[PDB]
Order: sequence, then C-alpha cells, then structure tokens
Amino acid sequence: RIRITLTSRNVKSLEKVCADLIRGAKEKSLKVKGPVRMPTKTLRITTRKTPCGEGSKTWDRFQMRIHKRLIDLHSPSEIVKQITSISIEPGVEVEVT
Amino acid sequence: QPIKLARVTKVLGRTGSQGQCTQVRVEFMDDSNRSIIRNVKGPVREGDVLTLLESEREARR
Amino acid sequence: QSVQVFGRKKTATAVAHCKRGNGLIKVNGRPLEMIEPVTLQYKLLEPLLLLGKERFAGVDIRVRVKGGGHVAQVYAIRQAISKALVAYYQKYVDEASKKEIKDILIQYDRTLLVADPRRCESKKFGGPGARARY
Amino acid sequence: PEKFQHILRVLNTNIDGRRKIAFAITAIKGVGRRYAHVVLRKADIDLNKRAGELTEDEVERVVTIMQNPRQYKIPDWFLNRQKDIKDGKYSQVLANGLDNKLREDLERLKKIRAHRGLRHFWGLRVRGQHTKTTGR
Amino acid sequence: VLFDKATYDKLYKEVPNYKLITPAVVSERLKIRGSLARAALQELLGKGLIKLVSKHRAQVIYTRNT
Amino acid sequence: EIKLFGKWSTDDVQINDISLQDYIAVKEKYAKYLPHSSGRYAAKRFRKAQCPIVERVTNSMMMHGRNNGKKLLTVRIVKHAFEIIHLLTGENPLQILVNAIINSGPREDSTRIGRQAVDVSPLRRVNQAIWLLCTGAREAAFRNIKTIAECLADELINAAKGSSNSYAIKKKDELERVAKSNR
Amino acid sequence: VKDVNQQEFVRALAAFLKKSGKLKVPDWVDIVKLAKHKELAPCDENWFYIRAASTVRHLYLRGGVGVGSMTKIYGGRKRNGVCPSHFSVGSKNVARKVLQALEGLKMVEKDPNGGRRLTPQGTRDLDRIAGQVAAAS
RNA sequence: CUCUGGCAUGCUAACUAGUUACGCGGCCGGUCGGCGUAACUUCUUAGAGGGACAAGUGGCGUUCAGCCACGCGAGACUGAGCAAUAACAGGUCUGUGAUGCCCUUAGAUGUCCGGGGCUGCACGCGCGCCACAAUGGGCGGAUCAACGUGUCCUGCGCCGACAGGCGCGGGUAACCCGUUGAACCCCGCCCGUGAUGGGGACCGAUUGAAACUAUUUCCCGAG
Repeated sequence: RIRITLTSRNVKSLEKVCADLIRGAKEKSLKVKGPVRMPTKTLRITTRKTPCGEGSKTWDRFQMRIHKRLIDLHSPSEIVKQITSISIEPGVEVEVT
Repeated sequence: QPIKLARVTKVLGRTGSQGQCTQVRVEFMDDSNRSIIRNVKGPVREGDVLTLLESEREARR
Repeated sequence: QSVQVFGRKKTATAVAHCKRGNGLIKVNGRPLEMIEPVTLQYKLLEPLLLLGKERFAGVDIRVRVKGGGHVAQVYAIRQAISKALVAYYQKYVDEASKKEIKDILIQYDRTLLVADPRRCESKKFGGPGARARY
Repeated sequence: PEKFQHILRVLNTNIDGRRKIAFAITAIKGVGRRYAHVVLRKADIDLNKRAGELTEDEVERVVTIMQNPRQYKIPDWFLNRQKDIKDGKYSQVLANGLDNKLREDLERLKKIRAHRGLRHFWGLRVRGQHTKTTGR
Repeated sequence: VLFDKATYDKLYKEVPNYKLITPAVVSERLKIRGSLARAALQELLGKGLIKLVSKHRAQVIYTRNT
Repeated sequence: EIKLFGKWSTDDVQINDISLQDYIAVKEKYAKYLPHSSGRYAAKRFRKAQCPIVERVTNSMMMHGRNNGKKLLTVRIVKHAFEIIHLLTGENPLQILVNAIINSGPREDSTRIGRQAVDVSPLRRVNQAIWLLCTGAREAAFRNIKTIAECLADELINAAKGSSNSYAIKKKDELERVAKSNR
Repeated sequence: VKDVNQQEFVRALAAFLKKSGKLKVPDWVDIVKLAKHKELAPCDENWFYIRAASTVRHLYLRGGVGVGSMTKIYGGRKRNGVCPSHFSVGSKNVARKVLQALEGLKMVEKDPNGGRRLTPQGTRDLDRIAGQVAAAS
C-alpha cells in the first residue's frame, strides 16, 4: 500500500488536486482511503510595525496557513506513477510513500 | 406626618448635569391626589414604586 | 440503542451515555454525588430534585468530561445529564412526557439545556486583557 | 494551669511560652522554621503543644541537639555555617556566634580589600541590585 | 493560654449556655487564644454538652444543648 | 419540592415591605438550591433584578481584588452566614435577610449637579443595600478573630430591628440626613 | 478506589501501609522538605505513607507513569516573594524512593515504558480498603 | 468584503483523531481499568454547504428612516484585519548592497583581546509582589485547560534533600513530549486583641572560553 500526503499553502488548490487524485485513482478500480483532514497550522509572527521606537505600541499580526491532507492507496506502484503526474499544481507538495 | 406611597406611572427623560437623574412622574395609590412629578436616580421603568417621604415639592431639575 | 449528547461550556465538553438501570449516577467512573467541588453539590443534583425522584430512579448515565476548568466541568455535567435524558424521552419514549421534562427544566434554568455561546475572545496589544489598556 | 512556663530562657534570650513550641524557639537568631522543626523531629518531642507545656527535661534536650546537629543524624547541607573558610567545620550559630561569625567574614573581605567587602563598608547594594532607584 | 480554673469551670457551664458557640465569640467573652478556644471546645463535643453543626476548613460553629 | 437551599426555605416569611416586592427575588420563580447559576444576568437592563437576592450578595461579596473571581469561596461564606443568623436568632435566615435589606436601602440621596436629593430608584436601593450589607461585613471583620461568615450574620440581626450598629445601617441614615440637608 | 471519598480513602489506605511496616522508608528523605515549592517539612509525621497511598492511587487511575511524571502530579505554586509565582515539579527522589518501595511490596512493575500498571496484588489491596471506608459511612 | 466564534446528532472522511458494542485484569454477573482488526463520526479534526435579514408579534414613529419591548431561537449577535482627500517639519540616517552630501578614511569614526560601560544625596512613569494573616499564609490531599513551539522538545532507569549528573529512547511531529495530571480553586488539620506560621527586602549545582559588580537555580540562615 502507498500513502501519498498532500501538504499545501492554499485550500482551494489543495482540495482540487486532492479530488483530481482520487478521481484518477478510483477510475482504475483501486482501494482508496478517504481524505484525512489533518489539523491546519497557522504561523503567527507578531512584529512591530514601525522600524524604530516611535509609535503607540502598534503590532502587526502575520499568519501563514499550512493544510495537510492524507490519501492512502493500496495498489502496485507501477499504476500510480502516471497518476501522480496529472494532479500537480503550484502550491501543493506531493509526498509519495 | 403620615408617609404616603406611590407607583411610577411614566418616565419623562434624563435630567442632571451628568444625566444620572431621571425625571419621572408618580401618582399616589391609597388616596387619589397629588399626581406630582419627582426626580429619581438610577434605573427607573414603568411600574416601579417610590416611597415618597414627602408630598410638597416638584423639584424640577 | 443509546444516545450520546454532549454538553459544552467554555471548553469542557461532557458527553453523556444513556442506559437504563436501578439508581446509578456516576461521572468518569466516580459517583456524581462525590465530586471535588462540594460547594457545587446541588448544581449536579439540580436535575434530580426538580425532575422527579421516581422519574430519575430507573436511569443510569455515565459522563466523560474533558477540557475547561473545575466550574466549567460542573456546568458541563448538568448540561450533559439533562439533554441526554430529554433525548432519550424523545427518541425512545413518547413526547407527552418528553415535553413535560422539557418544561420543568426551562422554567427553572435555561442554561441547563442551552449552552452559553460565551468564549474567551482574542487578546489585543496595548493592554493586559481584551479591553483594558495599560 | 501548673507546670506552665511563661518564658523559656534559652540561649540567654527570652522565649515566650504562651505560643507553641516549633515557632517560639524561632525567636532565637540562627534557628528558623526549617531548623526548629527538624531538631524537634529528630528528638522525641511532640510539636503539638505550647512552649510552656514542656518540662525541664525537653528544654534541655533541645539545646543539646542544636549545639551539635551532626551528632544526631542531621546532614551538613542543612546548617547555616557550611564549610567555613577559616576552620571548615559545619556548625549552627544561635544568636551568640551568628552576631560574630557573620561579622568576622565581612571584616575578612575588608582586610583583603574586596569589592564585596567595600560595598558593605560603604553601605550600598552588593549583589548587583540597581541602587539607581532603590536603596533610599 | 489556658487561664486559671476560674475560667475553666465557667467554660464548663456558661459557654454551653451560649446560643452561638464559636471559638471566635468565646474568645471575646473569656479571652481565650484562637487555638485553645477551638481545641478545648472539642472536649465539650465529646461530652455531649454541645453539638457540632458545621466544621469546615476555616469555619467552626456549635449550637446550644439541644 | 419547595425548592429549598437544602436547609432553609421562604414559606410564611414573605416580604413585609410593599415597595421592593418586584426587585427582591424570593419566591419559587427565582428560588434555587445554591446561590450560583451563571445565567447571564448582567446582559440586559433590568435582567439583573431577576437574579435571586442570595446570588447577588454572593457576587457582591467577592471584592477587594484578591477574592475576585472566587465564587465558590463566597458561596460557602453566605451559606454559613445563613446558619449562624439562624442560630443567633431563632427566626428563619431568609426572613431576617429580607428585613436586613429593607432596613438598609437608601431612600433619598444627593445628586451632585453643577446638590439635589428627591428620591431613589427601587432597584438602586437593592443594588446598594446588597453592596452596603456586603461591605458591612468586609470592613467590620478584617483584623478580627470573627470570620467573614460570622460577621455577615451580625449585619442581619442589627438590621432587623434597626440597632444602628451595622456598617450598612450607619450609611443609610447618613445618606438620608445629608439628603435632607440639600432639600 | 473510586465510589468512595478519595480523601478519606488515602487517609485509610495510609493507615494500612503503616501497620504493614514493609515499605522502604529511607533514613534521611523522610525528614526533609517534600517539594521545592514548599516552605517547611510536612506537619504529619507519617507523610511518606500518605504519599505512598496517593502514589498507588494515581497508578490505579493512570498507568505507565514513571517517576518522571509523578513529580508533576504533586507539583504546586512556588512563592518567589517578589517575582511572579510559577509552577514547578514536586520532587524526583521522593517519587523514586516511594515507587521502589511499592515494587518491593509487589504492587508496581518495571517496564521500558516506565512504571507500568499495578500488579494483580496491588490492585487487590486497593479495593479492599475502598470497601472498608464505604462501610464506615 | 476577508480570517476569526457561537450551532449543524444533516452530509463528505480519518490506525498520524477518537466512542461504542462483547471478550483474557482485580473486586462485592453487576462495578472499575489495561491489551487486540466490527460498525460509523456524538465527542476530535477540516472541507463543502446551510443558519440571522429588523424576519415574526406588540408598542412608538413625516406611520417613511427606523426605534423599543416580547416571543421562537446556537446569537436578535462580537472580536480582528484592510482602511480616504490629506496634513505634521511628529519619530526612523543606529533596520538595509535605501540614498545625496559632508566629516572621518591606514597611528582605523569596521573589528577584537580579560573586559570598563549591570553604578546614588531626592524627585518621575509604567509594572510585578502582600500589607491593613482571618476571604490569608502553611501541610497533606484531591482535581480540570488552551493556543504556540520543538534537530531542539523531552520520555523512561540507576542517585541529591533541593538544584544537578549518567546511560538508554521517541519525535523534522494530530505519530514523541502529550490524555500537555497548570495555578487559583475544592477538602482535612495547624496557626489567632500580637509587625505572627503576615511581609520574603537586604547580608552546593547549572549555562559558557569566561559571572568579580551575587546570570540564573537550590539548600540553610536571614526578617
């Protein structure tokens, strides 16, 4: 069995390649496990706005979304090589195992 | 002098410098007389009861 | 053949499991009448003395609580044992009594059946808490 | 009642007998809350009594252990005079040497002209405390 | 802090006659320490002259002989 | 089924005052087993008056910074407070508590504008009498062997007949004599 | 160990371990201050039997603890005087000398996971004391 | 508008999240725990899509704009962010291979060596810590969080009283720390017309190459 994870930065492009992967896999009559929704991790960086000591203690709250989706697949690796080459888009990282 | 009791009948508006006073007209319950207005401090609504210690003055603002 | 109704305080989520027995009221294995906040003893016995002793004798509910604090878990227990009981009267019994128990709980305390939407809001800079400003 | 002691003269210092035991001996300098309870725990002395409730035998038994704590199965890290620079002997000064033992070590620093000894002679903070705003 | 027998015999007869028997109120009427007023009052509970109605971590209340 | 606090009830001891009947929650509509509900009473304007008087005193006693956010510490205070006053006075503690609160509400106070004193809102009385009786037991027992629960019972017995010794009673007459000065 | 007063249970279970004087009871650790955040030594003379009963009680509830997490259970608030009071672990040696004492009584087992669940005999003696305290009330 | 939070027993899925059903673990099959892959998702996570608009009633209103009180209801609803025409001589040349000019430019207006620069007769801000034990300190119970971080976080076993030390391990993470056993609080005892058990001022280990002018930490004394 092969477990391919999907770690991305945008949710709109994550669920797109995730749905395009399971559709490209279920059409080959393969046992695909459901998309596991890993908890998202935000990257908080509270930086002072002004590059000096003048201000009213105004801070800048930054964030960065990190979404991970797990996809398992029990099938030979020869049938999954071409499937991994059709759902590749910028913003999402593919980790085949 | 005997003490008289009255029920709040109508709220007029906020009075005072800071607006803490509420001009409210009252009416006696036992004897139907002296439906005079008084000044109240605090949250006042229709239906309250004010134990008027006197029945002589209006004290507007 | 069982209903799992959760009770959510600030963070304490208490899920109660409803079964039928002969006078057994325990939470997290420990008995309900012997929890640490002895001060909040009647709060746990609140759905007992106004709902009916004979109507509460043939019910066995075991609650599992996690999160929140000490007092938040107390109000999460009474939120679980009350809603999970009404859900049993409405799913396995008739609604003639399911509304009878519903009316006696609401006339006494609404938060006994409805969770409070109150949560700890995010802190802002420039002050110690949410609104205060040092 | 009888057998009650109003004052317990221990280490030439008046100790009240109206209060309890483990906290009346604390009136003596050199013995605090920790050392008073340990010397009363080693010896078979009940701490749930008043200071005057004891007899002449228990009061004498207390000072025998306080003067020689190491000889009653008490470790060395519990005393206030551990590893003296002069003699290297662990002891417990009690309101009579504490006024002198904690005095000759300060003079030891002044005779060697140490910065830690100079600030004591000047009367300022010696442990790096910012005396710019405090010490007034 | 136990006073002379004159205070002890009075405690054996008068403080059980009080409506509110408390180590705080008996300390004001007989000048008893906060500890002995609570400690010596436990003996009257063992004799039955008083009844313990509430004994909390920081609250002790006794009632009259009833 | 009388919905007691486990020890005391409010039967045949109803309010003798005919002015604060609405803002004194005693009957079964507001009675509870323990003066601790957390029912969002401080949300609307007059929703705080719906709160039972026993719970408001509990929320009013937790003050002075240190004992803020400690309600369980305060519930046991007023819980033992009702038992001590029931022992000092054979009457019911809820009967004398109503007598203690009706004899402590300021009837007239001076409204500084610019001075004038006419009347006091009935809700302002219970909001202040509860604050007067709670602060009456706080400052009266600070350096005292008498606990806070015992000191609270003294605030009720002296306010029943009007002994003028309670810290709350010494403030009601003060607010009434100064109110007469500016009138 | 539940269904009874957990405070009266450890008060009764400590008396059980006192009668059976088979614990370790070290020579010096039994007369020192318990935790770092503490101010003075425990006022109770048999404090080692009270924590021993409390230690088996927590192992009855949560297993695989080990002496590393036991000190977290008995942690408290340390008084820094002028600095803000914080939380700290209780004591490592006290938990170590109390765990090895129970292993001598065949109540706790050793494992690479660390302080595994109680032995069948350790669980046996706990419920017996739990039944006695229930009958006393 | 955007991200948040409050609910949705309705849906999409979860051995990197769990409950629930009966079986080997002790007690009195009941009653409580630990160990294994059967059903699906209340609890957990995150995707889609709903839900709340002054919509309903009453009252007050150019009977418009709305406002107020009642219901029903997860709320009659809140907390961020982005924020205009512009202005100030209000800060930033010491945030930049942002920069003009000027000064200083090889006895140097880049370093660096142990470092000196942590500095007091009184006035000032903000902030932590109790006092004026009595609602507190203590001691022993008992019992509940959450965001966030982790190549450093830390789990077990030897041993110190504490602070530490040694070997063996997990975790680049919903996988290990971790079920984050948090404090206050809850319960039992002790203390008590007192500068008291109140107040904690001032007088052996660890980090590194190196703490003297205590880096911190702990012990006793210290009040």
